[PDB]
Amino acid sequence: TAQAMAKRHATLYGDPAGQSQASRIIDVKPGMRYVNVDSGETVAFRAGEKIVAWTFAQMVRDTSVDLGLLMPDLPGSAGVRVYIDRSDL
Amino acid sequence: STATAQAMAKRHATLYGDPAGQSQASRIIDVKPGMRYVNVDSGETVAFRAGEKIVAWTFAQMVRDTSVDLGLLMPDLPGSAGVRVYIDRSDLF
Ligand SMILES: [Cl-]
Ligand SMILES: [Cl-]
Ligand SMILES: [Cl-]
Ligand SMILES: [Cl-]
Ligand SMILES: [Cl-]
Ligand SMILES: [Cl-]
Ligand SMILES: [Cl-]
Ligand SMILES: [Cl-]
Ligand SMILES: [Cl-]
Ligand SMILES: [Cl-]
Ligand SMILES: [Cu+2]
Ligand SMILES: [Cu+2]
Ligand SMILES: [Cu+2]
Ligand SMILES: [Mg+2]
Repeated sequence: TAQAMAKRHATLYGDPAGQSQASRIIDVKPGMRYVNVDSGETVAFRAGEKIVAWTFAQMVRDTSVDLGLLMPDLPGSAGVRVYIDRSDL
Repeated sequence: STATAQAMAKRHATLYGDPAGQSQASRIIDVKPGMRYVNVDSGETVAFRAGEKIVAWTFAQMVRDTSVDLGLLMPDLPGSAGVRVYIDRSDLF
């Protein structure tokens, strides 16, 4: 599937995480434009009662990705940009 | 004493950037009860919203990652105190 391809591309940016492990919850709202996350940060993203969390990978350069690539089932995710900061490692 | 503390808070905030207009901000962050931190870049201009009150800031260029309490930057934005802004290091160094 195209979903399998997308899942593979999303892996470049980290891995799904349990919600319990996030250090903050970001509410995904209409028109928010973007968020900023660090390499290694675990962030939960919430739309109503749905919550999906993610641990970002160690990026070799500052990069960005569409939240809808990482969490297509989260309402409102598509079009929100995630800027991920380069790893200090 | 409240007046003097207000004056030192403004000095402290000036170490972290400058007041900005909302028309130059690249995003508006809603400040909701319970919020603990947000991440901004050195140099980013961000507007912060509580209800329909919006206050914007341009973050300084920091030599290393640092944080500041948003309530010291914008004491008149209700709910700002206790939200910590994490400011990533500048690429200008
Ligand atoms: Cl948006
Ligand atoms: Cl953020
Ligand atoms: Cl859920
Ligand atoms: Cl990378
Ligand atoms: Cl970079
Ligand atoms: Cl998802
Ligand atoms: Cl926005
Ligand atoms: Cl640093
Ligand atoms: Cl502080
Ligand atoms: Cl203020
Ligand atoms: Cu590809
Ligand atoms: Cu950085
Ligand atoms: Cu100070
Ligand atoms: Mg950084």
